[PDB]
Amino acid sequence: SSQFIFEDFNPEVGYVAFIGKYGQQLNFGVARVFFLNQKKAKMVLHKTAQPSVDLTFGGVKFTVVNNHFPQYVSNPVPDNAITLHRMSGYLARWIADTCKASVLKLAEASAQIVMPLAEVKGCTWADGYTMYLGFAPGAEMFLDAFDFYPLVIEMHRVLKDNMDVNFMKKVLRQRYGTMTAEEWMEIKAAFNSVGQLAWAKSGFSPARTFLQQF
Amino acid sequence: SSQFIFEDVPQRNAATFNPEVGYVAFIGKYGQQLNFGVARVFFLNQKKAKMVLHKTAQPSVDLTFGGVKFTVVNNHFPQYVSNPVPDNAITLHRMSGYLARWIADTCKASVLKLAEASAQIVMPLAEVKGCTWADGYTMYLGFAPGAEMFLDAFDFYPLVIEMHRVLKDNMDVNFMKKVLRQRYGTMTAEEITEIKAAFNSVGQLAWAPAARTFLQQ
Amino acid sequence: QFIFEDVPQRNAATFNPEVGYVAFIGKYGQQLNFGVARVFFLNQKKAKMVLHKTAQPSVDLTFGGVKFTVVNNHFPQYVSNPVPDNAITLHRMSGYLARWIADTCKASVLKLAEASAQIVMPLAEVKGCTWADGYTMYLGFAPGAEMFLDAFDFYPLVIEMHRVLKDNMDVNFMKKVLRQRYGTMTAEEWMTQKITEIKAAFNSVGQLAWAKSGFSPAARTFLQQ
Amino acid sequence: IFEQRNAATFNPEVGYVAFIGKYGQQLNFGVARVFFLNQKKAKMVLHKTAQPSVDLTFGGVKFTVVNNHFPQYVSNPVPDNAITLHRMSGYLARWIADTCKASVLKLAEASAQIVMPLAEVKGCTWADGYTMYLGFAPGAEMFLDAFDFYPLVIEMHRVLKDNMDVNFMKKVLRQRYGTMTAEEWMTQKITEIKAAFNSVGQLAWA
Repeated sequence: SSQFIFEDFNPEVGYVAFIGKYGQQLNFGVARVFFLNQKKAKMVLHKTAQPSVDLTFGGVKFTVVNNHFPQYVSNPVPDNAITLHRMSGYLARWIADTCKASVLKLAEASAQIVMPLAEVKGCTWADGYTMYLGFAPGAEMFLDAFDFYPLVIEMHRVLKDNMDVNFMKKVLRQRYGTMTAEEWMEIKAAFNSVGQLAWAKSGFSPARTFLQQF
Repeated sequence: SSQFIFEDVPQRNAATFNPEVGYVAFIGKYGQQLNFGVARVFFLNQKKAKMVLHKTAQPSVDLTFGGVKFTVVNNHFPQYVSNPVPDNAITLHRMSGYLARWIADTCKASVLKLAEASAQIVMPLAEVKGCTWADGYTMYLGFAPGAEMFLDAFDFYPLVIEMHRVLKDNMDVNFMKKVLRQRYGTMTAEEITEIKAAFNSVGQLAWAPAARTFLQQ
Repeated sequence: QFIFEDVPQRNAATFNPEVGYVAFIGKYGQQLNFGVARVFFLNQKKAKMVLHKTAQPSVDLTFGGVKFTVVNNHFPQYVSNPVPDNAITLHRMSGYLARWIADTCKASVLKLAEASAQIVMPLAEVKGCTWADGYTMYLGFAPGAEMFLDAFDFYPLVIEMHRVLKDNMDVNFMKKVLRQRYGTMTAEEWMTQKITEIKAAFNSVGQLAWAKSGFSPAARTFLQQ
Repeated sequence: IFEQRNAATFNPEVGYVAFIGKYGQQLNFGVARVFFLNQKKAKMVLHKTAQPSVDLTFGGVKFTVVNNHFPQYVSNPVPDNAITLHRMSGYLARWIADTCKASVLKLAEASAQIVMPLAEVKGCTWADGYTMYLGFAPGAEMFLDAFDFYPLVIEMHRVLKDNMDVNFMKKVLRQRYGTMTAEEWMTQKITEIKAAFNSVGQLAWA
């Protein structure tokens, strides 16, 4: 008894616009801010009333289309649009794009930024990049750029704790180079990488501690 | 079958139409402000612009692509296919040539800016035999007409990618005499570093039963 | 003597009933009658020609008194032009009028008679179709009918599933046909209820012989057909 | 009268010059007010002044005004960053609308002082929101995104309700939106007719 609502542009299309606005005027540091201020940044976005708030994350002003107002919870979100969620993944890609092969640039990003959702689950850069980034909301948008990692991470949310199908339905329509990932059945490094981060174990990061937890 | 004409052997003017003729476009004239946007429209309409000039009895015409305005020497209007073309000039083939380079070089530096090409830029003569963006910016931009004039900075992908066209699906086997003339920057060849190594690497592409069962008999 | 194209699949006009919706109750249906219909399909070919020549990307055509704003993507300069989803191409106009006829003469047999009397589809006579076969086949011949295979029970499909193996037409001119729904996810890939009545339209157009219509028992003991 | 566009975006390029750095520090409802009202006899004045580039004062501060009313100088070049009366209006509109966005107090001021004469004729007024009222401003058609597509649908009823030269419409049916592009079909439903369907709720001339 809920009851209706709802069901049925490339995720990499929206991405480009940023190279003309916010792209050229951006930095390797400001990301730390974001990933460490999004959850409270989302709280305020649900109280007020101005349909298209513009958020600041480091003197950097994003025209962030507002979503979590009960009024317009269900809207037609534009392709140019840059909602909190969408906006999060693009940072995850930008820094993913910079941390490909370039060992020089890689450590700089690893040292300065932290998406909490990764470390709380216990992963860290010490095991990859992509594995780590695939925790950021909006990472499910680029499973072709995060190898298939952010998809199965949500399994480990249904697995380790529990997550509904609704918090998985959106990720299960996403695409790796279109075609392939949205098919479900070529097991593209997915079923072998469900066993390569659950090996990192869940967030017991904070021993000789016997009381049932390991 | 539009032109730009030889004679019998090169001749010539520019022994190597490059660091002096590939900067007329590049950086220099027009090059001040051009975007992939401009590139996009040019490649998507090269066919149609090649169609129009052919009906134009004007020796040198002007073409506008997503804003920017190029003066192109019309060498496909029957009559004009012969007249001497300045190295200064920017016959459409040259333009696409220089245009292909502009993306090819500017991508080399930053990998995030090239993904914008991986979105905005489309090559029909490339993607129709199934080259796609996934298969490398060298190979995709390879089917962009004019690429021939750079086998070196482009990386030997214009000769090898055209060596299978007629060499599999016919063509007059003469067109290839245009490729057979280019260099690698004096002097790596002369016509290996790959070639055939790219053959069976570009041979992994397929021209294309999805729908139905063919002539259901 | 042409072809013309739209590209590609994920297109916004995947909703033929939408862009059909508008043609009538929307604009022109409010006025449409078998008159303007008979007058259209008759002079369809002419218009395709007139269009191919005139210097305007959109042109106002009149048929049996009706009116239309048609988008000219025939003039070879305007061929790859974008047609707005609710803009009526001469092809589309032809697909809709056919559906129109299909709809109104569906159920009302009083109407199916009158349609038969007034409406000639020159893309069917030359095959020896005629009404008695059924509107769901006879109007299925019309340009544009492939948009709505459902409406014509796959009949527009089999024309190029037959005038290739009973004459000569390109496989390039069939990705045109294939790509249109019928009832959503089910039957979008030639499937679902023994290939969704694969059969009763398959040979019907081959059983209705290609026909070489015209003169009759005109015999030539002269080596002929 | 001034005059795809032709290389000239009316936001970060010439909009940002219209505020902050040029004039954007000597500006307030004071000035804004005095301008929006008495444009008729600034249009019926530069119609005569043979000068190409006149300086007009509006509540004190002076602005380099570029004249394309007056027969002869009606189709010259108009340097880009050049700020004609019609432009000035547009940028000012965008400026006020922006000042009274979120700020509810600033909202209350602007309503008291500023009066848009084109808006009132047809029984608009602030009681119908700053995107409608200020929407009437000349040049607002440069910020369809910021004035909720009203400039568009305002100009549409003029053609419908009274019968204005339809040709005029051309300019509006150009920029469309802020980002891109001029697709009338994407976001032209609840929003578009909003001003044609939902907006005539307030009827025109009384």
